[PDB]
Amino acid sequence: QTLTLSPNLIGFNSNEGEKLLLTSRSREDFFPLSMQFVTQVNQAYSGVASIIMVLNSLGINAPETAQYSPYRVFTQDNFFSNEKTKAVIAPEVVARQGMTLDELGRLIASYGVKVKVNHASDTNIEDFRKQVAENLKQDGNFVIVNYLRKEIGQERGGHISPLAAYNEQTDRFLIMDVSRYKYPPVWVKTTDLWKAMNTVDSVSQKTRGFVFVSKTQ
Amino acid sequence: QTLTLSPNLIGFNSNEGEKLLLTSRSREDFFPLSMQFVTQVNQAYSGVASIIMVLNSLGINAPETAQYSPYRVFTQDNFFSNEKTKAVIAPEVVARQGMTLDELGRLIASYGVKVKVNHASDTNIEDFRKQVAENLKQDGNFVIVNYLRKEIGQERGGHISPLAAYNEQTDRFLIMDVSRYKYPPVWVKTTDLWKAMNTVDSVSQKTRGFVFVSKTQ
Ligand SMILES: N[C@@H](CCC(=O)N[C@@H](CS)C(=O)NCC(=O)O)C(=O)O
Ligand SMILES: N[C@@H](CCC(=O)N[C@@H](CS)C(=O)NCC(=O)O)C(=O)O
Ligand SMILES: [Ca+2]
Ligand SMILES: [Ca+2]
Ligand SMILES: [Ca+2]
Ligand SMILES: [Ca+2]
Repeated sequence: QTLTLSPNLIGFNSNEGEKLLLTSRSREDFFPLSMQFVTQVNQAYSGVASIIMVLNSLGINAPETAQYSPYRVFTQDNFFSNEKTKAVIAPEVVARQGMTLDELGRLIASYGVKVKVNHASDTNIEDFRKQVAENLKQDGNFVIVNYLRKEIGQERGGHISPLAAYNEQTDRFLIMDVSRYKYPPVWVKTTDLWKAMNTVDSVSQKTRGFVFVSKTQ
Repeated sequence: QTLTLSPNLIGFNSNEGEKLLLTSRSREDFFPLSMQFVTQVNQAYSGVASIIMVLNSLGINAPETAQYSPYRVFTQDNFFSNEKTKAVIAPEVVARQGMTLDELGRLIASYGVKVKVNHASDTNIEDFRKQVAENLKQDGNFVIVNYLRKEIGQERGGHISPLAAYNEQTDRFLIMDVSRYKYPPVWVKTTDLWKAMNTVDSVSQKTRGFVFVSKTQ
């Protein structure tokens, strides 16, 4: 039960979508993110799924729980075991209204990793293409985006999901969509994704945007 | 945050493992499996995680539950919502002792899908390489392997995980290891994987092996 993609998007679930990855020259992040790819456990945890993909990909030290002990890994359930994390915003609130861009950043920063929040309002499409594309060539850092689905031709509201690769020939980014029951990963034209982050989240009264994540040293 | 690999195995989490994928001509399965890649929810559910990766990739009509409704998708928690699945072996039993190859086959078949169970004792490495390598070239069917982790230099017992791709130059198979907190995906020599399948499961007193899955056309 997958939803159908608007003509403007190229699904990863297609030959075209696979070739956009095999031809892309900015994709170093796809392999680790794919290894950690996860379904948001409820329809408002897209930010939590996205964070744990990134933190697990960065290999930073993970929570110690009964679940997988002795093994340690970020999961959507144990992400909030960090008291500074709940302090930002409680899990039962995220389970209702999700998380804003600034909150996403603080929730990542609660685990001591380096974050840079970019509101669409404080930048422009060129430095986003330039900077994001650069990140996608490098290990040890990642990109998460927060965007209004409606503006790239999907249903519907604000979403969060990491990016895995950029296709230089088509000017499209690959979104590793954590709503896996709903949409496959899609290749979205920078034009559409920009429009999509350049939207005001009523919750924050601030624009959506994108966040760079890396380790502090 | 995983265990270190034995030298005989090339992790997907390396340059070597990444290009073993890019230079394989038997990999059509990797893309849809990668999109469904999950962590087994407890340390005995590797069979259940493997099945749902395959059923979700096959676009088998999925359970209808509250969790993701209106969207329909296989999860480890809703796989046993089908009464004939539970009849094969109860979730509470799988959660303790996992599943044998034979039970793996019957659990898949309980969803009306076409399954061919191959115990190692009734075939041989050469027809395993040939038939799996060709399944990895075709859409609409998938391969799950059951194997003793020791025989490939991993810790430790019988495991289950789907196969994504076969790299002809090296004669290695990519295991999409659902124990994601413990090991990354690994490229394992065909000979090594045969050794591991050709072992007797004390639970079944039968050899381990591999399973082909497809839609009932
Ligand atoms: N207020 C943020 C919320 C971002 C967010 O967390 N969205 C959640 C729902 S509140 C999600 O998981 N959505 C899945 C989807 O859009 O399909 C926004 O509008 O951008
Ligand atoms: N009895 C089967 C069990 C296969 C199985 O279900 N393994 C479970 C444990 S009982 C598992 O999830 N193992 C994870 C791992 O070995 O990494 C065998 O030995 O092959
Ligand atoms: Ca790398
Ligand atoms: Ca990067
Ligand atoms: Ca295909
Ligand atoms: Ca196949």
